[PDB]
Amino acid sequence: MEAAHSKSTEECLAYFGVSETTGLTPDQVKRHLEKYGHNELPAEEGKSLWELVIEQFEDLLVRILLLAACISFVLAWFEEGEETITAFVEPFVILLILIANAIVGVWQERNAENAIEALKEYEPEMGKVYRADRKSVQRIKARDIVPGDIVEVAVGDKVPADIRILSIKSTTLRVDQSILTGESVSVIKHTEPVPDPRAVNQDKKNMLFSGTNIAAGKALGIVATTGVSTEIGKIRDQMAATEQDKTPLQQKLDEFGEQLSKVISLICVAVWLINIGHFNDPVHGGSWIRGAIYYFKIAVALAVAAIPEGLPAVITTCLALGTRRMAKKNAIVRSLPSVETLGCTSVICSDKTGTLTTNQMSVCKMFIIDKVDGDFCSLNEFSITGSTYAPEGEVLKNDKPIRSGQFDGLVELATICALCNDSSLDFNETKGVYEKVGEATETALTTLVEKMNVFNTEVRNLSKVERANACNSVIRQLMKKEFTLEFSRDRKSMSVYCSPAKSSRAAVGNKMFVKGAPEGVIDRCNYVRVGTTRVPMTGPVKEKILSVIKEWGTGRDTLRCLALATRDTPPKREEMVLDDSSRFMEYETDLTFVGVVGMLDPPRKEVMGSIQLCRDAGIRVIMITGDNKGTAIAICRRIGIFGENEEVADRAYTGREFDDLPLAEQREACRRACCFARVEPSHKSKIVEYLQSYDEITAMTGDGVNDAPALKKAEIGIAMGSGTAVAKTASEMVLADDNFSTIVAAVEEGRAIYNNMKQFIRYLISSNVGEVVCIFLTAALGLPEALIPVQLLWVNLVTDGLPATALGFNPPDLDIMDRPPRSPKEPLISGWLFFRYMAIGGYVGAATVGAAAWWFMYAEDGPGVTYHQLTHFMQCTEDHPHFEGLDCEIFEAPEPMTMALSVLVTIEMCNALNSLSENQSLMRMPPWVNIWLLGSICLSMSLHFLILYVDPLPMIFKLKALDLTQWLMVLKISLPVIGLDEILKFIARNYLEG
Ligand SMILES: C/C=C(/C)C(=O)O[C@H]1C(C)=C2[C@H]([C@@H]1OC(=O)CCCCCCC)[C@@](C)(OC(C)=O)C[C@H](OC(=O)CCC)[C@@]1(O)[C@H]2OC(=O)[C@@]1(C)O
Ligand code: ALF
Ligand SMILES: [K+]
Ligand SMILES: [Mg+2]
Repeated sequence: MEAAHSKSTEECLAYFGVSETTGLTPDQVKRHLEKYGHNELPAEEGKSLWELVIEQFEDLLVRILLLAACISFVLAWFEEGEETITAFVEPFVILLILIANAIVGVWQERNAENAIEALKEYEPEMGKVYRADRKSVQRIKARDIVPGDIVEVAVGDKVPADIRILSIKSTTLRVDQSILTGESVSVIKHTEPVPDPRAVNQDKKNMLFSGTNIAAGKALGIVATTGVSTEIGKIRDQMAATEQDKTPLQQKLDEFGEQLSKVISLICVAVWLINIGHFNDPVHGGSWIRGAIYYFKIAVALAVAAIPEGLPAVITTCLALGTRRMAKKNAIVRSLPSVETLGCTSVICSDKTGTLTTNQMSVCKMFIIDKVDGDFCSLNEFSITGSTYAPEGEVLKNDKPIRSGQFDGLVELATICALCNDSSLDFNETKGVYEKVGEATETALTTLVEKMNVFNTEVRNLSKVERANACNSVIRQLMKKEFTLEFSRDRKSMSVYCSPAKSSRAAVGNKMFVKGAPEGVIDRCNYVRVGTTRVPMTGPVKEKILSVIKEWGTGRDTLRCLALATRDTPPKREEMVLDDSSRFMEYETDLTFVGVVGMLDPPRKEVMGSIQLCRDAGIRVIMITGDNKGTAIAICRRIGIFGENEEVADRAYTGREFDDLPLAEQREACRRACCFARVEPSHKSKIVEYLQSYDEITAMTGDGVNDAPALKKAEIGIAMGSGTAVAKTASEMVLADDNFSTIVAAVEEGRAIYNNMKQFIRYLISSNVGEVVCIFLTAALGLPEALIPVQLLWVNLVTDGLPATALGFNPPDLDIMDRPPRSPKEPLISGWLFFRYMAIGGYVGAATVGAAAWWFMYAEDGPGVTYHQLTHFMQCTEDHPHFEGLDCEIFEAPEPMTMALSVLVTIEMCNALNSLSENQSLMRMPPWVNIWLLGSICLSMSLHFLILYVDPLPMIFKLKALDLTQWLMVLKISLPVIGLDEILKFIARNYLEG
C-alpha cells in the first residue's frame, strides 16, 4: 500500500507496524492478505468465443444482408406450383455467403497470443519471507506475500514484489532492471531515502521492483506494494485496456456502411411516393398480396445492389499476399489490417537500446600519457572500431591502424582491463555469435583486449569459439590474481591484488590494478605512467588528463569513462583487512595513473540511412528511451535524428521534465521533441497517445517489455526479432532481421498496397451505384425487372471479384517513397471522382434497364410489344387492352434480363480497365501493363458464358442469347463506357492539372 521510497526505512516499518527483526504475525498476514489481496497479476482472458463470432455479425453490412436473406423466406414460401422447391437457392446462397464472410474474416484474427501471459512469466513462483512465527526464513508462494512483511533476496533471485530495501548484506547490491528501463546495466542500490515524490523508477535506487532480478549481492527489505499496484503491474494494466482501432480504410467502409443504410431507407420511401398507384389510382382489385411483393421483392434486391458483398474477399486475399511478400523482405506481419495502415505512417516512435543500438557495450576510445616536461602534457588518444562484443575490430591512431604492442603504456592498459574484471566473453555456438558473460560494462573491456592484441599472440588461425579469450588468456598467464577488493559506493572503484608469475618466495614484484570513476581514482595517483618509466603527478599533467576525460564524457560523443591505475608498491599482503570494504580506499592509494577507456552502446550499422529514408518519405522518427538524456542526445546526433551542432535544448526531454510541463505544453512537446529520455513504461505510451491526438498514424518500435504499453498503443507495434517475447507478443509486426531498414521497406510495400487497394474499392463499389440506379429506375417506371439479386450476387462476388482483385497487382507507382504520408481525412471518393463515378453510375444505371426495352420495344427476334405500356400495364390481369390474348407471361421471359445482366457483366470488364488508373487514359495506361488484369477479364467473360450455357446453371439464372447481333447490341451499350471514362479523365488531367 505504501507508495514511498522517499521515507526512511524506520518510517516504512512504522507504516506497516512490523519489526525489522521479527516480521509480520499470522494475524497481520490475515488482515493484510485481506485488505490487499494476493501478490499476483490477473490474467486477461482471451477470445470470447461468443464475441469474435458476434463482431463479424454486427456491422450493417451483414445486418441488412441478414434481414434481406431473412425476407428471402417470407417471399420464398409464396409461390404456387412445384417451382417453390426449386426457388430457395437465392435466400440460400445469400445467407451462405454471409457465412463465408464470417468464416473467412474470423480466421485471420491472429493475436493468437497473450502478451499478458508473457508478462506473468516474470512473476516468480516462490518468495522468501521472515514472519513472526519463525526465526528461520521461509520460502512461500509469491502470491502469498503481502505489503508489510520482511523479504530477503540474493544473487539470481527474481524480485517477487515492489520492495523498499532495508538492509544490504553484500558490500553492494547489483540489480538488473531492464525489464522496466530496457537497460541490462546493473544498477547499484542503497537504502537511503530518495526525497523526490515525483521520482521515476530510474531514480528509486532504494527500491527493488517486482520482476527484476538480483545480479549480485543479498539484501533485506520490506514489501511496499504487490499485485496490480506494482510497476510491472502497471505495465499489465496499460496493456489490458488498450484495444486496436479500425483501419483508416476500415473506417471509410464504416461511415459508408451507415450512409448506404440511410440511402436505401429513403429510396424506398421515395418509391412509395411515386408509385402511389396502389393508394389513389385503381379499384378493389387484389394487389394487396400480389402487387404487394413489389415492395419486398425489390427490398432484398436493392440491398444486394448497394452492399458489394465480395469486397471483403478481395482485400483479405490482397492483404494475405502482401503478408508473404513482406515476409520475404524480413518483416513478419501478424495482422493483415496493419499492412494497410503501415502505408500511411507519419510518425515512427522508437526505442534506443537494442533497437537503434546493438546493446553491446564497446570501448571506442582510449588514451595514455605520451610526453611530460613541466607544464606540458601530451597524450596518446586512440580509437577502436567494432560495435559488437565480437573481437572484430582493430585499434587505430589518426584513422590509421597501429599495432598496440609497439606502445608500452597500451600493454599495461590492456593488462588492467583483463585482470581487474569479473566477466568474460563467449561464442554462442548455436546463435552463431559471441555473447557476454557477466557485466556488459566489463565484457566491453574483455573484447577491448582481444582487439588490442598487445603481445601479438597469433589469433588469426584460432577457432571462432576459442579466439574469444585468446589475448586475455595470455595476460592471465603473465600475472596471478591473488584476491580482489570489491567495488564500494564510497570509492566508486575496485581493485585486484596480483603477484608476478614464477616467483615463489620473494617479497618484491606485487601490484594492484585499479579501475573506476576517473575523478576518484585520479585523485589517488601520485605518479603517472609514461610508457614504462614513471614520473610524479603535477597540476599540468592532471588537468590535461581530466580535460580529455571531460570532453570525452559530454560532447557529441558522450561516453562512460573509466580511469585505469596501478599501485606499483601495494601494501604487505599481511597488512590488509580483506573483510572490511571501508578499508579498500586506503589500500588503493599512492597509485600510478595509466589510461582511460570510453564505452558506448553504439548504433546499428544501417540506422542512419534508414532514418534518412524516412525523412524523404516525410516520416518523423522520435526516440524514446529509459536510458539517460546525455546518452540519448549523443545517439540521436549519430543516428541523424539531430544534426551534430543542432541546438537541442528545447526538443529533448527526460520523463521527469516532461511530467512537469502543463498538459497543453506536453501535447505540444510531442510535436517538436524528437528525443525523450529516462522514461518509465507509461511515458512511452503517453507520448504515443498525444501523437495520436493529431489524427496521426504512429508506429512504435521496440524490443523490451518496458516497450509493451506503447507497442500495444501505437497503430503499429514493431518488435525486434531478437527482442523479448512480451514485446514481440504485443506487436503487430516483427523484424526478423533486426534491421531498422526493413521498416522502411515495409512502409513502401504498404504504401503500394494501399493504392492498388484504393482502386479496386472505388471500382467494386462504383458498380453498385449503377446497380442501384438500375433497380431504382426499373421500379420508378414500373418496367419489368431486368436484374434479380441472385444474379446481382454472382456479378459482385466473382464477375467483379476476379477483376477487382487483379487491380490489387497494379504496378506500384515509381517515386512512391518521396511523397508525404496519405492524410487519414482523405476520403477514397470525393470531388470530381465523386462525379465521374456519379456519371459512370447513371450510364450503367440506364444502359441495363434500356437493354430490357430492346427485347420488348425494339424487339426483333423477340416480343416486339413496341411501347406496349410497360410503365402503364405489365399487369395483364384481364387481357382486355389486348384483343387476341392468350399469353402475357412474356414479361417474365429469361431474355429481357439476360440482356441487362450481359450488359452489366460486360460494362464491368471495361470500368476495370478504366480503373487501372485515376487520371491516365488507357493510351498512357496500356491494359497489358497489368498481366493479371487481362487474364482476369478473360476469366470473367469466360465465367459468364459458363452460367449461361451449362444447363443446370441457366436453369437457375435464366436462358441464352445467340451472338446473332444481340450480343453486338450489348456491346454498343457497354464499350462506349470506355470512351466516356477516357474523356472524363482528360477533363481533369488537363482542365484540373497540366
Ligand atoms: C454503393 C452504392 C451506392 C449507390 C451509395 O449509396 O453510395 C454513396 C455513398 C454512401 C458514398 C458514395 C456513394 O455516392 C452515390 O453514388 C450517391 C447516391 C446515388 C445512388 C442513387 C441513385 C441515383 C461512394 C460509394 O460512391 C460514388 C461512386 O460516388 C464513394 C465513397 O465510398 C468509400 O470511400 C467507401 C470505400 C470503402 C463515399 O463518398 C460514400 O460516402 C462516404 O462517406 C464515402 C467517403 O465513404
Ligand atoms: F532500450 Al529502451 F527505452 F527500453 F531504449
Ligand atoms: K498496437
Ligand atoms: Mg530495449
